[PDB]
Order: sequence, then C-alpha cells, then structure tokens
Amino acid sequence: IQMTQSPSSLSASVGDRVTITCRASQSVSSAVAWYQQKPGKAPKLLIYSASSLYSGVPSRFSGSRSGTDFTLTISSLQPEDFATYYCQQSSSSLITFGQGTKVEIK
Amino acid sequence: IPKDLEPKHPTLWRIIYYSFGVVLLATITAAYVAEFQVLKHEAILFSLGLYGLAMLLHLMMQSLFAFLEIRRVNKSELPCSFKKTVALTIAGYQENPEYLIKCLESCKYVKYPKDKLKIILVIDGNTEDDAYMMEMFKDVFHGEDVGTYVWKGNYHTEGINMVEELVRNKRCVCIMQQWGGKREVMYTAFQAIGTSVDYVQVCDSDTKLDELATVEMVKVLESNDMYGAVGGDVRILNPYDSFISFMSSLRYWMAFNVERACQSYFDCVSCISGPLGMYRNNILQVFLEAWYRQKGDDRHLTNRVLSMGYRTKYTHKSRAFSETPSLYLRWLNQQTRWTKSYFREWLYNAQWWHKHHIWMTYESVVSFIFPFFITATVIRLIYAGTIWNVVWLLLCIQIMSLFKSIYACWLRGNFIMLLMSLYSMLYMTGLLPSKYFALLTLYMPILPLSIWAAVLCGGVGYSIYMDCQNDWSTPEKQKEMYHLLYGCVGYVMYWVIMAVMYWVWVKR
Amino acid sequence: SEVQLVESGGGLVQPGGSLRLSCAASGFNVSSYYIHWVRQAPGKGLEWVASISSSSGSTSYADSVKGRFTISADTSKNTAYLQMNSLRAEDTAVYYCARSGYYWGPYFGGFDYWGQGTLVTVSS
Repeated sequence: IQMTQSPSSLSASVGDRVTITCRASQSVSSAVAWYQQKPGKAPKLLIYSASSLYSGVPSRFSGSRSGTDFTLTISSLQPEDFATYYCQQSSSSLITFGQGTKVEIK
Repeated sequence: IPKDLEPKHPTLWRIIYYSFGVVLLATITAAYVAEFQVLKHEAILFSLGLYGLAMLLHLMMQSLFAFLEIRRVNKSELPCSFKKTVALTIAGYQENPEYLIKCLESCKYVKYPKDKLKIILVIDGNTEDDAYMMEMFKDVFHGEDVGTYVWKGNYHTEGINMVEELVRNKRCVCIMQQWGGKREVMYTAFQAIGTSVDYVQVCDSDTKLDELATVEMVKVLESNDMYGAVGGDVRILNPYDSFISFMSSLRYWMAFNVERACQSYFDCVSCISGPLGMYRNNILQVFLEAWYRQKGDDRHLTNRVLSMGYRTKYTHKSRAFSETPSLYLRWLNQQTRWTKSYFREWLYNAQWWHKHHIWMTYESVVSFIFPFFITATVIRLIYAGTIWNVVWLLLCIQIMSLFKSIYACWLRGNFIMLLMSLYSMLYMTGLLPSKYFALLTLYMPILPLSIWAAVLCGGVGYSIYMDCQNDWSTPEKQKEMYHLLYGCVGYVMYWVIMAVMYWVWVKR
Repeated sequence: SEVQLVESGGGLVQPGGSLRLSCAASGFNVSSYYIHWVRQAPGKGLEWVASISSSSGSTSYADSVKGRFTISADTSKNTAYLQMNSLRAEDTAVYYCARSGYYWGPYFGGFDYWGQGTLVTVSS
C-alpha cells in the first residue's frame, strides 16, 4: 500500500552510471513507471510498464524489475539529466507516487 | 496456473466409457445383422422404419436436451459486473473493403465498455498492396490509442518487441506480417496478447457483430470458473444469395441451436464457431505453443480446450452474421475440409472421452458408425432387383426428412423449417461422396460425385433389368404396379409442393 | 503532435470554502483516454488525488481525498472538472491534469502529456 524510493538522494559526476531503486509492497497487477521532473516544470515521462522506453527519451535510461524491486539506470550522466526522478505504481482505484531521489552534482 | 485436469477416478470412468462405447457398437452391429436374418427384401418398410424411429428418438432426445438448456439459460439472470477485459482478435488476408469496414464498425460499436475492450487486427500483408487494410483500420477508429506496425517477417522467421509492446500497451493495434496462412496471424495475436487480458474473442474479417454478443459471452463465462471457452449463434448475412445460401442458413440454425444447446446441457460442445468464440487467456496461453505445431481450425481449438480438462458452453443470446459460399463445389470443398478436420479429430477425442459426459462418447460413436450403415443399407436396397425396393427407399428417406422438417418447425415456431427437406437430396448426392473422399485422402471434388452417380445409376438399371425380367402379365404384379404408381405420383406431388412453396417464399 | 492540456480555476480561497478546477484538452478526446489529477505540495513530491474515465463512469479517489472531492468530465466541452468543498489547511498545492491510456493487465503506458499546474491557496 506504500512505496519506498531507496536512494532518495544522489550526487555523481558526468558520465557516471547511476541507479535508482524503488520498492513496492505489492506488484500483482500494477504497472511501474519512471518520470523525470525539473524545478518549475511538469514531470516528464521516461520509461513505461517497468522496462519499456517512451518515445523521444535518449537511449540511456534502462528500466528493469527483480520482483518487488524496480531499477532505473542511467549509463552516462549527461548535463541535461540532473532532476527529480519519481517512481509511480499505477493501478485501478489506487495510484501511488514516489518521493525524493534528486540527483545533484559534484 | 491452469493445468490438465483428470477425474477423481480416471481408471473407473475410462473403463466405463470404453465399455459403453464397445457395447453400443456391438449392439448396433447385432441389430443390422439380426435384421438381415429376421427379414429380407420381403419387408423393406419394417427394415427401414425401425431405423427411422431410431433416428427420430435420437432427434427427440437432442431436442429435449436443447430445449431444457435454452429454458434454463433464459430463466437464469446474472447482471454483468463489467470487471473483465475482452480482447477481440481479427485476422485479415486480402479482404474486401466493404465487408472489412462493416466488421470494424460492428467491433467498434459493441455495448461493452471502452476501457475493457482491446482490439487487435493481424494481416498477412508485408507488401504495398496490403496497405489498404491498415489504412482502413486507421481511419475507422481515429480516436483511441492506434498502433500500426508493418514488420518484415512472422514470429518464426527486432519487431517482436515492438509488436508485443504495441499490443499489450495500446487499445487498437494493427500488425501486418509475412503471409503464413490464417494460423500465423492467430498465433501472432495470441502470443502478443500475453497476460494483458483474461478473455479473448476470435473474429474473422467478414462477420457482423451484435451489440450484446460480447456482454452475453462475458456473462456466461463469469457464471462458473470451470468454463474455458464459449460460442454464440452465428446467422447468415445473405440468406437469399442463392439456393445453397438458404439451405446453408437453415442448416446453420438447426445445427447451432439443437446440437450446441444439447451439448451445453452436458457442457460438452464439440465445436465452437470461429467467427463467434471466446476463450480464457490463461488456458489459451498453455495450449498455444502445442496447437501451432500440430500434424488453425476452430474445431482444433475446441478440442484442445476439451482435452485441457475444462468445459465449453454456448449461448443463443450472443448473435453474429457470417457468410457462406454461394458458388457450387466451393461449399463442397468447405464440407470436405470440415469432414477432414472432423475425422483427424474424431481421432483426437477418442483419447479423453472419460474427461467429460458420456453424451460425448455416445454422439461420437453414433456419428462415426451411422453414415457407413446408411450407405450399406442404401446399396443393399438398390442392389436387390425390384423397383419396389428403391422406390420405397426413396419414399422412406423423404418421409424421414419430412418429419425432421416438421419437428424443426414445431421447435422453432416458424414454418420456414419445412423447407429443409431438400437437405436429403443435398446430402444423398454430394455429402456422402465428399465424406468418403475426405476419409480416403487422409477437378478433384467432381470425381467422387461422378462415381456416386455412376454407381447409383448402375444399381437403378440393374433393379429395372431384374424387374422387367419377370413377366408383368401375371396377376401378382398388378397390385405392385398400382402401389408403385400411387407412390410415384405422391412423391411427384410432394416435390412439386416443396418447390412451389420454396419459390413463393423466395420470390416474395 | 498537438496534444495539450490547460487547466485553470486555481486561486486563493477561504478555508472551508469551495473550488472548481477545470482542465481542457486539445488534440484528443477525453472519452478514449484516462484523466487524472495530481497534486504537488510545495517542497514535497507528487500526490495522486482522483482519476476518471469518461464514457464509463469509473471514478476513483484517494483515502484522504474521498468524502470531500468530486470528479467529472464533459465530452461536449471536452473538459474535466474537479470540485472541492470543505477544504482544509493541507490543501494548498499545485494541481496537475494529466492524460494516460488504459490499465489492461500489468501494462499501463504511464502518465503522458502533462500540463502546467495552477496554484491553490486555502488560507486566511
């Protein structure tokens, strides 16, 4: 009934592969999606249905699942990649969103 | 999750069913052999009538078990929860634009909720001249999530991932692929369905769907969890296209209603119509890999469902309008293919008779052993030597058909079923040689008809020769000649009335 | 290509009052797509409020949203409306109206084509 975005914070240099992991209590008949939101703008969808990639997204965001855990990986930290990443479990009569996971710079 | 099912005591029920089948076959063989010793050419009416009453009793049993099922399904009520998704899978291979657009409009105007109805159309295209089907599919909906793919090859030699994501994520999907027959597109659609839905309806590119058909199939499938597949009443969109069209429509109505309702009374529907059929996705996925490699019929899918241990149903409240061939020898080729599919499977279901009711075994045994006995009786009667025998054989056949049509008229409540008597002539000339050729196989169709006509004419000539061998001036032949003349004039009057009412009901 | 969603109705209201936000869609019909309302409190993450699928009557609300909020859609105006009454202090946030596909099985498609939100201030 609740979700947990494990990292909740990240600070890596450019060209460094990063991984964001999301844990859901139940994943019986629900889909997990990964969105990206920059400050002052609406969130932008990145990867749908756990692993499928949305049209227009650069071929560097990889979505995978390992049961109750869902991982989003960025092979290279491009300059236009530092934002807030949200993990959402979508289902009928119940929709939950993630929190935190802001990628900083160093 | 679903697996193969077996009864509580598989050995006992198996043994009982095989014993029942063997006893029935031996009993039938006994009476025909007993008939030859008990009576000869002396009492043909007794020799035939007994068999006519046998068929009539079988027909009454089927009619009673069909009427009971119809009354039960009409009285029973169950509001639809509308919580189960339905995926309509359609196959395309160079279809006419008008029929395809009518089918697409019917599929888009179903009473089922939009959010619980997915639509997938798979085309044997992969060429530029097949792009009209994709274009028509795109223009028909134009409102929901439309995903079209061209592809460069079927699943058995990446486009596979694109096809799967388009089918499982969007609502309206149009996938073309390399031509591989009607089985390839069905396999591709079923494989791409995955676990997205739980109920999958199968349709062709030439059927018109009623609004409440899908709702009724969902309602009947949701009543019990043991059901795996279900069918509906398939009508004919062109009942007056030709003479064979109206006969095909009448045969479709009689077969569907009587046979499928009787089988649904015991939950043992042998065949589910391809244009109108619904299956469980969970059961379908398990047998999908096995079905493709079999050495894409609707009788094969139903046989797989029955062999999986689950039962199939049929409801008359779900209606659709399909089409039938109108040019001659094409219906004959279709019947030959149907006979081959029936025989190659009478062989499949001979293995798991114990998994369902004894009605399945009884029907299979009688359907397998009757045509041969009828053929043998006809050959024996014609090859006797008296015009009396053949004349009264034809009279008795027409009488049997007449009572069959009368019973159909009483059951339906409409007097148009009396016109089905011409099926006797249809079957006695084309269906039997086609069945024999199909059995021997496992233009071409014109040879069995020619052989049957030649043997029938030879038998008639031999009977006439043997009859004229005896002098008719004797006083023991005047009564026979009078009876033959009266029977012939009665037959002529009956045929004239049949044709007259046919023309009256068709022209008007 | 041209799909967009523009919502208005946000503003400053007295606590315990009423409000009616409305998101209008362009380039597509709301009858063939799901419509959801997402609220993002200042300094916190996105939170789901309600979802509706027109032409079917399927409406859903959050546990803390149910009992005070109503969601509706109008195909003639092609606009989705969200009515709030008896608002509390913890309702000042930015409300987003976003479209999506159907749920089917374990494949959804995500929330695509979001719209820029409007500010709601339930305070005195």
